[PDB]
Amino acid sequence: TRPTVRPRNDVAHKQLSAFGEYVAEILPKYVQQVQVSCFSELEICIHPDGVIPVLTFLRDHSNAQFKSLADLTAVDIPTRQNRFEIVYNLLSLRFNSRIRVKTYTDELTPVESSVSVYKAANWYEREIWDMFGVFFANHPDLRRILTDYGFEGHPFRKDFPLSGYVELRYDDEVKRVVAEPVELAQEFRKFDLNSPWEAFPAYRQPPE
Amino acid sequence: TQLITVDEKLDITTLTGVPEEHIKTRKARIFVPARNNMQSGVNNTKKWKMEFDTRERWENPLMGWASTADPLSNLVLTFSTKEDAIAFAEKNGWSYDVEERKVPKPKSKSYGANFSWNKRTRVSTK
Amino acid sequence: LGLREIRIHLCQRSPGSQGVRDFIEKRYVELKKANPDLPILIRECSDVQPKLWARYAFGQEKNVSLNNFSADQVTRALENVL
Amino acid sequence: KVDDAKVSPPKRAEMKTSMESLIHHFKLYTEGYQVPPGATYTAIEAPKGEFGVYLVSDGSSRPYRCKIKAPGFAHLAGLDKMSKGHMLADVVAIIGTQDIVFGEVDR
Amino acid sequence: SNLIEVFVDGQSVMVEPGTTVLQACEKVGMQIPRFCYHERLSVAGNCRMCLVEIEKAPKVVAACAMPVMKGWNILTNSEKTKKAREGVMEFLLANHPLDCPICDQGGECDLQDQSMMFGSDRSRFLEGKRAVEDKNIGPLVKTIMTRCIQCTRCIRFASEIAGVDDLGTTGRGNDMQVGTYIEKMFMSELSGNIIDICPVGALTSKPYAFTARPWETRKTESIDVMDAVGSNIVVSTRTGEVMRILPRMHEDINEEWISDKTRFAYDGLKRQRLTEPMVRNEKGLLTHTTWEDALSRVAGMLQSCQGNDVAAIAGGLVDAEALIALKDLLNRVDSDTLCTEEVFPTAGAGTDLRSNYLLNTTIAGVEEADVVLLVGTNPRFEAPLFNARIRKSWLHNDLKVALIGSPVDLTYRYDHLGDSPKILQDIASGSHPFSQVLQEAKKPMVVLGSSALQRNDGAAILAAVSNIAQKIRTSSGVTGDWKVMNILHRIASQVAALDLGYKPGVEAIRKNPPKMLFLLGADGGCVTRQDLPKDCFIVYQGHHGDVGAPIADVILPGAAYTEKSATYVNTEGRAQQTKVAVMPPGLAREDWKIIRALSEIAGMTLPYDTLDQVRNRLEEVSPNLVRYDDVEGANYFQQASELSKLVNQQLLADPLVPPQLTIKDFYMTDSISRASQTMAKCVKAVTE
Amino acid sequence: GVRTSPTGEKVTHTGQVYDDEDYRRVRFVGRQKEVNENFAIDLIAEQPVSQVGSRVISCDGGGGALGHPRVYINLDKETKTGTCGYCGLQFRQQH
Amino acid sequence: TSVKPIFSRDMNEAKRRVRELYRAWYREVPNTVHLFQLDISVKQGRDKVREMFKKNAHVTDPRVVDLLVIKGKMELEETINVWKQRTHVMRFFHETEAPRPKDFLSKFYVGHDP
Amino acid sequence: PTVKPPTARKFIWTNHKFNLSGTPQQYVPYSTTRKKIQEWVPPSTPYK
Ligand code: SF4
Ligand code: SF4
Ligand code: FES
Ligand SMILES: [Zn+2]
Repeated sequence: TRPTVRPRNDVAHKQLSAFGEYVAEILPKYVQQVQVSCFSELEICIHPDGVIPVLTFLRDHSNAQFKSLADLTAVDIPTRQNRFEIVYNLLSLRFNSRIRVKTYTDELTPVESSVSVYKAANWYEREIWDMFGVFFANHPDLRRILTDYGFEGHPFRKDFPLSGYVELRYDDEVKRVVAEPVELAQEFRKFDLNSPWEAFPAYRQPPE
Repeated sequence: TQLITVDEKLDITTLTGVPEEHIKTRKARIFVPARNNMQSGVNNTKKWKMEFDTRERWENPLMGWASTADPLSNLVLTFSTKEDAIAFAEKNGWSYDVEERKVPKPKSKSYGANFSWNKRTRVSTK
Repeated sequence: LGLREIRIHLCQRSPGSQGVRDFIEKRYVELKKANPDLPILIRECSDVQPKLWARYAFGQEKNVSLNNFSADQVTRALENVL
Repeated sequence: KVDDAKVSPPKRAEMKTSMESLIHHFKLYTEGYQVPPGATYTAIEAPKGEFGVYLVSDGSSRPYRCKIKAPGFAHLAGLDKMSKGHMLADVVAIIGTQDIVFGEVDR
Repeated sequence: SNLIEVFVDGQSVMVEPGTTVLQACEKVGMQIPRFCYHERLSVAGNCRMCLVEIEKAPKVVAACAMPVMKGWNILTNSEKTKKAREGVMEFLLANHPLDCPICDQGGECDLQDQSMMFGSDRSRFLEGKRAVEDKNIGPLVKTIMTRCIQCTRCIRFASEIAGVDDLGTTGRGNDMQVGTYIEKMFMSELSGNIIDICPVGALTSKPYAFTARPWETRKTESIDVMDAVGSNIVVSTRTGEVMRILPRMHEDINEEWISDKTRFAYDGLKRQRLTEPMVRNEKGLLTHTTWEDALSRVAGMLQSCQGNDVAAIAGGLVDAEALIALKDLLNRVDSDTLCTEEVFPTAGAGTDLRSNYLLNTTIAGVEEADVVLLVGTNPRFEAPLFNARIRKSWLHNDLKVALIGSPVDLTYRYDHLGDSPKILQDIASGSHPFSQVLQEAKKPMVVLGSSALQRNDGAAILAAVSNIAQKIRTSSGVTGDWKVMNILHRIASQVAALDLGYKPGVEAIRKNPPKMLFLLGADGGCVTRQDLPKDCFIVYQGHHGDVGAPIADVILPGAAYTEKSATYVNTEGRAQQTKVAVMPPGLAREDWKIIRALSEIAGMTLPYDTLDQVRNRLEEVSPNLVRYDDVEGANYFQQASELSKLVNQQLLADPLVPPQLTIKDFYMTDSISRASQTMAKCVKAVTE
Repeated sequence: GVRTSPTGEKVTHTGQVYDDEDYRRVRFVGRQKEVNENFAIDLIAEQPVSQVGSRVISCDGGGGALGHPRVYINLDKETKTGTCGYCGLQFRQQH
Repeated sequence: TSVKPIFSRDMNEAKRRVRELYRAWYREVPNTVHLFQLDISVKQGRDKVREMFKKNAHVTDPRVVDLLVIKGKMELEETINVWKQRTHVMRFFHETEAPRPKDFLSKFYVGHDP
Repeated sequence: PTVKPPTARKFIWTNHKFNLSGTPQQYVPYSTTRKKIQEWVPPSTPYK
């Protein structure tokens, strides 16, 4: 098991286990899952009524600094009632640790809009509004970043297809660029690559 | 808070941006995919795939490709139960045909009956 | 002019299906002996309202509902149609 | 490369004069290797900053959702505080002084 | 209550006694990898991949053929389980050539998938690798026996289902050829199913051979035609023009098999199709035009022609939507002679009272029968999967099978009662050594073939079969709702057209010669211009017509069975619908779409627009045609039997014989199989 | 070396020459149909049928890692020579 | 199902916000058709604005009407600013469709189109 | 290449037709694929 297998450490695993238990002890109101993966990064799975209390606690409290904010995304999962998962990805400075606050929401719910406690989340929140479709209440500006103005449909969903519905071309009738329904020149052949035979037995869900 | 109290269906079809043609024209077949019969493995089961009907794929007259006027045709939505499939199909607006999941029948095979005395289960070749 | 078809649509567990099964087990060979050239046809699916449809005269399809009618009441309404 | 034919493709001599190497080449290029289900976020010190990638992978041969933390995006977020009390040639100098390529800022 | 505890990987589960270890591991959801176990064939222990470790045991046991003792604990992911699997995999890839590029199962092999997910990475075996000379099993099956792994699953399949006994192991050691010793073309029914059985790319398809690759062709659910059973199929289509027809699995009917004609009958689906509406040109020829000319011509002629003189022969392979639209339109005109091509008798309440024209029991329900008597049929060539079901029943439990009408090549040793309707008269009388077996039987079935029902004795034969049915109904205790009597058909659209209430036979046209007739897929010599007045006005509607298409007047290019959303009924009343996998080439509209547009262009209308409204009128004509993939049997055997007791016909004592007597007459007797070339190749291979 | 239809346009190694009722004859106006004039069928029928004194023989393709992977082919039929699927060049046996 | 709102409590505030937004779109058109140098009279622009408001008329849920008010207010801010160009405002119209008909017969002459 | 000109290979061009865009002699694309579905042929004879 020594060559070409990534050696895991248990000190960081035990410390992140103890710290996740500590966080869920001191915030009993909003905490549902506290998971540590095999490669020792903490994940805290959260009801959407405590985004401001959890992040105001985690930016401060002097035993977990977590000054820096990274990726925010809300991965567009069907099959559930609450679809979207918002992932605040908090990085400390004094500690060298990484935690992922994963709160859940559906299509029509305002989460508490972390722009007041992380100024980096301004364009992150505006981008997630434009691409996914999750409205954020008590927020200064929501406009469309990374999309065209005349374009809509919230394209990063699984429901929006790969090619869009509109397609631009210049024409000389009205002497400008117009939008037309898509007429592709090639199919975009989708391949049926997901072969059977269960490549991981450790991740078998229990059947009905 | 929790001010809104209502028990009604969702109407996201006016928000998701897809036009009325592809709302009320196509149809969603909801099905467990069949086992790829040349292989023998039911790992391709357990996932309720939602797919749409296929439409015209003519020939591109310069190369011989498959051009299409179909944005929604190359979708697949893998789910885990029939109820959430029906809920998503009724929520997002379009029509739906829910097919059936057909389990393999639990049989009883026996090598000792493959080597019987008076019965007609005598394989005569092994 | 006259009739073309009479169609009966039934089910297997209902008091209306009980009444029309009483009719169709007791008085069906009589009716087919009476009119030879009327293809009066019976259908049973799983569970449906027991409809009775008379198709004639350029697509006039008159409709009666045989919901919880007894066999005398079924025969009387069928003779009212025919 | 690694000592595992199921992830890296085998070299071409063993591919030609070996059966299992041909099978692993063929499946490893058509289906690809599978990835166990899970989510990770790694980030390395690119010259612009903490270039981050957050993979979410259902156990399959395709990733489920990837997302990219761009240091240029995070730097361009603070353009107001970097150009509040200065003039417009200094605004051009501020846009230049952060290594912003405007293809990474888009994600 | 017959329960045994097995701890699969520690987790407990109750399992009935007698079952294998692999069925228990599939009861908890695990898959033990396997090569020679198959869930439709007998269990042999040849492949040895299936090994699994039992706790507190020195040896590693085979999960394919091990019964369950009390209280197991099974390790499917232990040390020596994995060592045994990697060992057996390292043995299997030794004498197996480097053909994975040129192979045909390259996307769908099992050596590849299991050598990924269970086997080793680096190989060994520097020198060796035997090579075996390939055979020629048939002109329909390409055979490279170098790739064979000697799993012995083609042999068990042929011997236990096809009943042919031609495939054999020959030799010892490494030299174990699997094939025919005597250069004999293995030509029988279900010969096409052997390419799905062979898990490696040895027995591959001949017309499919080097034309596709399975990660590109997308899969589509669909329903068969040309067989009354309607096996489920999946069309793996390429890019708007298809590839192949694999069998989609249904537990009741047509389990994991398919008919040979179904499997190899799409070459004719792409060989002579109609793409343009065609009109007879006054020089005498048959030119083509746009939709406006042909539909305006048919509309003006149909407006100027009413009365009892309009006919609609709707034969061959047509829909339920097409039948609803045609019957609704021709109801709107004045009246009807709507007919089918094949002749079913309607004297004792034919079309009505559902039980006397379909197959009342389930096709899967014949397994619990005990005495089956076939009358006037050769079931090997008429729905051959029904014959495979009969042989599976006769093989596993006991069946007294008796045949009346023809000494034919059934593969399961029927008893033979002769060729005379007077034999059936005397069975109804009660003087045989076999009617005693009927009245001492438990669950009896009398299966009538419709091929001997086409002749001029049909109502008499049906009345005698109803005599047998009422005789067993009386002279026994009613054990339950078992059903002695049933008939079977050849074409599914006859079942659909008799559900919707058409006249069977062409006698209504023989009585009243019409001035206008619609041939919705009239295949054979149903009617000609010689059996009809001068002003014919034949409107043919369909795809690749070969008989009637020169004779007809207005040619309309209807769609195909893989090319439209249809509604089909099998021989037992189950409703199964096709799916649009490929749009029809050319102009080539659907059938009911043409008919409703013809109604619009003529001076009338049909009161519906789209396909959901069509299916709503389909339910408003007959209600079982919306409960898809579901069955409900009829009743009223006493009422049907007493309605059969009015008209006496003389039973002609001529020797009744089915036309489907041999392989050539199975292969040629359809339009789609007639148009192809693969059927012609195997026809000349069998006849030569 | 190549065949040519009576429409005046060259066929290819695949018989795909156009009819009298197409417009791709008009898309070829002024610009040549750059067809490979070197067919692949006739450069194998000119090859010598090799005769190797063993029974089951190897095929590499002329070079380690320059050529197709090894195929071992059998030469036991008397009237049909064995044929490599990769190469295309035949073999025989001598005894 | 005690759901959190967006802005409103029932359909009353929904109707109030949508009539406020329609008043804004009514007083916002002639400035833009003078500014971006379009080719369409003011009355046709107002008729298609009220057509866009009549398109979503069967919507009943209050959160959905609140979110449509938010969409319309965002696009009205982007049109009262000079951010959107002539292309997008003409893209709201439909002059280059050659529109497909809706009769069954002309859908039959250009078929495979349910 | 005056030392060792390799791999002679009789099919190799002895002409080397150079870069030819904007000439009368250049490449045009076309489908190298034969007949797709083989449309029907009407009979030559008339009736009556
Ligand atoms: S049968 Fe399987 S292992 Fe053998 S050549 Fe074909 S794909 Fe490869
Ligand atoms: S030919 Fe195929 S099915 Fe028969 S023994 Fe060989 S590998 Fe098995
Ligand atoms: S499956 Fe048990 S030996 Fe092949
Ligand atoms: Zn070779």
